[PDB]
Amino acid sequence: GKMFFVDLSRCTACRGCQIACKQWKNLPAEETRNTGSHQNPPDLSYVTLKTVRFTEKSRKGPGIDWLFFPEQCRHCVEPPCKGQADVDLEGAVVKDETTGAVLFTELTAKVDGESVRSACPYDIPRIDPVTKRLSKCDMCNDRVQNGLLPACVKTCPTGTMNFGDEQEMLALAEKRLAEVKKTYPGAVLGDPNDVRVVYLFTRDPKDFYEHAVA
Amino acid sequence: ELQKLQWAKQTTSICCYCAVGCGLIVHTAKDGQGRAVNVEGDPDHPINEGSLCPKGASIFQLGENDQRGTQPLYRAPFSDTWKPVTWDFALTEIAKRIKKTRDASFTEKNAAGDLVNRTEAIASFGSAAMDNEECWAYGNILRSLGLVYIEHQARIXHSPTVPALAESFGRGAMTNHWNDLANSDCILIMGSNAAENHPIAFKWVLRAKDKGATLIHVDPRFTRTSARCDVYAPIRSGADIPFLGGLIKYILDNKLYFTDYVREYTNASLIVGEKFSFKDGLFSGYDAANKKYDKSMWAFELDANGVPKRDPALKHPRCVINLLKKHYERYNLDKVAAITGTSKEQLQQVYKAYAATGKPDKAGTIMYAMGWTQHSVGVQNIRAMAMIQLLLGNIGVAGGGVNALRGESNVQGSTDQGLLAHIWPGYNPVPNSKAATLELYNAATPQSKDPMSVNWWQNRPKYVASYLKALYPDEEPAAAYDYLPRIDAGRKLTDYFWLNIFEKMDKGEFKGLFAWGMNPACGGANANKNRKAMGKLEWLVNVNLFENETSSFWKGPGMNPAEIGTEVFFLPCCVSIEKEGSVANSGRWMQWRYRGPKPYAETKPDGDIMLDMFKKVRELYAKEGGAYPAPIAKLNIADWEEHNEFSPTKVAKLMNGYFLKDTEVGGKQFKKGQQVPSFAFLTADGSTCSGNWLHAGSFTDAGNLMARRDKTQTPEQARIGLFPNWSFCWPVNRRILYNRASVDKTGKPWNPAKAVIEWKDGKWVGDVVDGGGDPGTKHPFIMQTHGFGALYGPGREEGPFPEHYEPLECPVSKNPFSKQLHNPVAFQIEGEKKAVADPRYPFIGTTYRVTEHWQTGLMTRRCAWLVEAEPQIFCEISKELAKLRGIGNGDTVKVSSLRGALEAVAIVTERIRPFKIEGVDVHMVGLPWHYGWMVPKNGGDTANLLTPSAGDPNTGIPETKAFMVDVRKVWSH
Ligand SMILES: Nc1nc2c(c(=O)[nH]1)N[C@H]1C(S)=C(S)[C@@H](COP(=O)(O)OP(=O)(O)OC[C@H]3O[C@@H](n4cnc5c(=O)[nH]c(N)nc54)[C@H](O)[C@@H]3O)O[C@H]1N2
Ligand SMILES: Nc1nc2c(c(=O)[nH]1)N[C@H]1C(S)=C(S)[C@@H](COP(=O)(O)OP(=O)(O)OC[C@H]3O[C@@H](n4cnc5c(=O)[nH]c(N)nc54)[C@H](O)[C@@H]3O)O[C@H]1N2
Ligand code: SF4
Ligand code: SF4
Ligand code: SF4
Ligand code: SF4
Ligand SMILES: [S]
Ligand SMILES: [W+6]
Repeated sequence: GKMFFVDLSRCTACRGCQIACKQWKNLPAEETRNTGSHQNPPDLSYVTLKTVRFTEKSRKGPGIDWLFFPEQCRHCVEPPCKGQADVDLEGAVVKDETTGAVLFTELTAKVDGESVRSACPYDIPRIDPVTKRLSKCDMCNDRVQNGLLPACVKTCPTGTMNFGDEQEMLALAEKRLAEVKKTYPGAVLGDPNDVRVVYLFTRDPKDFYEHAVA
Repeated sequence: ELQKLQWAKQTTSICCYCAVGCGLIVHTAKDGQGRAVNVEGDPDHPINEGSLCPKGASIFQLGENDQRGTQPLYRAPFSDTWKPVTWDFALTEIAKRIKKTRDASFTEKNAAGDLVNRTEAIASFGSAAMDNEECWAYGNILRSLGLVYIEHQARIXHSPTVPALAESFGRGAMTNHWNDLANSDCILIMGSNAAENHPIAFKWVLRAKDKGATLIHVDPRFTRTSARCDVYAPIRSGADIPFLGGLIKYILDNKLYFTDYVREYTNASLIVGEKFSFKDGLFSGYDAANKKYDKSMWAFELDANGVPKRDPALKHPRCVINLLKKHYERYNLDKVAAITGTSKEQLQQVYKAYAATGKPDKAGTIMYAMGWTQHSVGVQNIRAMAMIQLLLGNIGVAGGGVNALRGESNVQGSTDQGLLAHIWPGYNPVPNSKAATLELYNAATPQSKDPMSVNWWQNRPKYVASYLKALYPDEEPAAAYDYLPRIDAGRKLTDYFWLNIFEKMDKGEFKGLFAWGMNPACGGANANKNRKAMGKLEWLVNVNLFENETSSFWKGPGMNPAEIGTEVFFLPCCVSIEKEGSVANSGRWMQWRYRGPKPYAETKPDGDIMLDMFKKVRELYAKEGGAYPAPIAKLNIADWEEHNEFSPTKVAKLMNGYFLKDTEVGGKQFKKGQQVPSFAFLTADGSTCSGNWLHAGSFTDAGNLMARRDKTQTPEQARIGLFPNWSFCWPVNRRILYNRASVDKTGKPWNPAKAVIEWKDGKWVGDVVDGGGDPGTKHPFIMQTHGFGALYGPGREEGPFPEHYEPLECPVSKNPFSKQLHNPVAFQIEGEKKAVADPRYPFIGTTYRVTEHWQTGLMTRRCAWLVEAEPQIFCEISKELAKLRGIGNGDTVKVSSLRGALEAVAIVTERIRPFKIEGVDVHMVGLPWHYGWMVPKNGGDTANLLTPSAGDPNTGIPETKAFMVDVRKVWSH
């Protein structure tokens, strides 16, 4: 089915992807404050399916390694969120067999949410404490099925975001890895055989975020 | 199909934010009769290819915002509350105020008995946010009312760029365009944070890098731009001339300049007079008492025939190039490093990297903006880089040029339409009092007796005459020229500019102000002065999208509504996607956009507001008469109208211009009514009208060339991304300016792989040639009097060569280059204190932007998604400063200058580090200026509380990029 290749060597942390996701879905805004960082909202939530994490790491000589990470559901080929959810109720987490989208339904309200989240290696699912429904990135499956790019892929100015067939995007990922590896020797693809959102990290993925890789 | 977009009509627009000019697709409900349901990028637009930064991507939420103004509001003198009123009430009462105020302050003759026909007691601010047709129209309306105090964003933005690049190249505009960045071999970003401030531009910057380019960011801070660059060097704020002058020395000293290019295409050969000297920070001709230069001392030595003398061997001691080497020999890495804070190692690496584009088959571009412009030495910052591009043969070539990045979507276009005190549309100077007649006006225009020097400005009489025929087509140009208002020849131009307007306003000398699509209570430097000064107005007409700090200054912080007698009319306009028109991007690309939704509630397009407002003024002058009512009565507003609404189309056609009678021009036959095909076909005799001569070509008999959406290119056009058939750029679709410098004597490209033009079969192919004529037969800089790229630029107020001067508020008390600490002719106001190496304000202040917010934040502080990402004012400080002041990351701090004080949350980061300046650590405090007291709660107020009302002697731009502050921990709550 489909795959994203996310080239973090070209991210400007413009947060176009963050805004594009909310515009397409018409998601409400969280109430945020500055706690000493550009990062906001601080975390994924029921109404934030993608936020850009900002981490400052050191390098030799002038400046810093500024690591940007637009976090989203990885759309796992064999998703543990679905395994866990199916114990309580099937239909709460379904797979689109054409796109590869892992999709949450209203039926997540009737499963143990803390368990679905705890089942996720990348710690992605968020619960509405009011309604008990779970939310995450739905791969803009709606748009994809009508042949369009996800909102966040269409909006990206830089070539960080790429989307299409699994075969194309793995080939692009390996090509871009070899090229980027010259500028950045610690660069790696994130769990490329297990997910449909393959990130190119410019150094140790953990530096980007605790749950960047499984 | 998609549920969201299914019964909605698709239309195209262009982004209402930055000058990149990104393409938008807009979906409007009930196939056009309802509200916008979606806004995203246009996948077919050649610049953004469907990309949007978060400002563009949240336009939907701007358009469909419930905090938007619904209808006109009235604030009575000493009132603490708004009264909803009708458009009929608001616009009739404003006309009465306009008329009353004009009658009481209209000066026919000045002190000296010269004719001026001007209103002294009304000023207008704005706007680069309005369409090109509304900008042109607004300026003609204001001038028909006899206003001279006409300003907008441009004054406090790129005002230095215009005289800087015009002195250097003849034009003041961005020399290439956005797609051309992909052709560069070295992109120097400096005075610019383009990944944040021109995001879609980084698409082309990173494509340059994909194909071998080196990316260099030189900035006081490590930014989102720095992270995606190959080389990052720090530089202290207001220390850019040292850096650039160091690079000039390095280029010359190592013979890395392009010899042939420099010899033939620049003024390197020209001989400078014996009167020109420089001694310890002063050029020849300094009047110490008037704080003014006698530019006569800087003239070229002329041959008998009027032409400046040349030594092609570059041997004569008073050759421009030999005087250049002499000037910048003092800029050695040791002295530049001590004053910039930039290490010798790092200077050497940036210089080596950028200087290598000296080769003919290489192109280095500079991307610069507010980091260079917003200084007392703003203009000289830009000259210095303009000089570097000429030494390296980078002007005219693909992947080269001076990319002065324009800010607002139509600031280029609003400057084009002469919404500044000193210019009419088409950059014709506003006439001064000594210009008693149209002949004396045109007699100022310099002339050349060099056969190769095109000196295209010689055609001015045609443009000035066609413009006056655009306003007043039933009157002789000689007669119409007496209707338009004049400035005093005695006074400095800066007496008519932004900063002095607020000084005058604060002494009670203004009764009326149009804040039209601007927010000067947040955008104007020294906001406290501005907020007090607006209190001294009789009336204020604020036209904007939302209630704001300008509209409601009377209930702002430390304000008692009951003490303030200002009458305020708030008039709500439409957003960009609710109206049709054109906007001029940084590339001069004049792009046409379409109506999506109908105007929200009872909001009105700017054009419709100003036309209706003017119709009430004229109608009132017919009834009861008053001061000199001719220019009002006779102004051609018939051609601005169709179906009893403003017609952007008809105005665009008038701005292009057409024939008033059948005539014969340039060896061709034209029939009355036909559109003027180009500015070459305009006439001084009164047979052609044209609102703006740069627009001559934009709307022909062929049709609206601004609305062309054709990606078709020749193979040589496609190789450098020219997209000649996508919209239209001025002048006459020349996508890369000065492209005649991109070929040798015979017309062969310097860089054949990336050719702009080329002589092939008795024609230029590629880009429209900038200056007609066979190879070798003309000088390639056609807008220059002498036709050459100016290394020596004798028209500039502080001298013909950039020299280092410390900012008006600086951390040092001694300039290591001279005895002249400050710019010797700096624009200052009497008795405004400056903090210079003062222990009470020991820290460098600067102000700058983030990706998520636009300008003062009037617009984006209303967009919940942009507030979500950047909720409050922050203060960026180093780890070392935070240690010294006991400030932790996330702590509240107080930033203070001599002018004001504000609270912000501290961001402690290695992205800022001390500057080692003369063996002493100097700390910098950085603030965004996107915040104001009205929205959101806990957001904070403008950094412009801190910024000084002093700046560039040429243009009156304030020094918002380098001043002095303290920062202190706040212990409250
Ligand atoms: N996101 C966003 N984009 C915008 C705007 C906005 O408000 N937000 N506004 C638009 C407008 S109107 C304009 S004109 C442009 C402005 O575009 P920019 O020039 O990018 O704007 P700034 O971020 O104000 O300043 C640029 C950089 O100059 C650095 N700097 C400060 N002082 C100095 C100095 O003395 N020397 C040097 N070399 N650098 C210095 C600052 O640290 C900052 O990183 O952006 C346009 N686009
Ligand atoms: N300290 C500091 N001060 C600065 C700067 C800086 O870098 N530092 N930058 C300077 C620069 S480059 C600029 S350009 C100025 C900006 O100063 P201002 O122009 O006062 O800024 P805003 O008003 O925030 O932004 C433009 C306005 O256009 C309005 N607008 C949008 N669409 C329309 C429309 O269709 N019609 C009308 N009538 N209005 C519309 C918006 O509502 C908004 O109020 O600030 C300058 N001031
Ligand atoms: S839109 Fe692209 S460049 Fe911008 S933050 Fe998101 S991934 Fe990075
Ligand atoms: S990333 Fe987490 S929530 Fe997303 S598919 Fe994989 S296990 Fe499920
Ligand atoms: S794919 Fe769609 S839902 Fe997922 S992050 Fe992108 S825009 Fe949001
Ligand atoms: S703000 Fe500028 S870069 Fe962003 S979408 Fe608008 S025009 Fe493009
Ligand atoms: S601007
Ligand atoms: W600007």
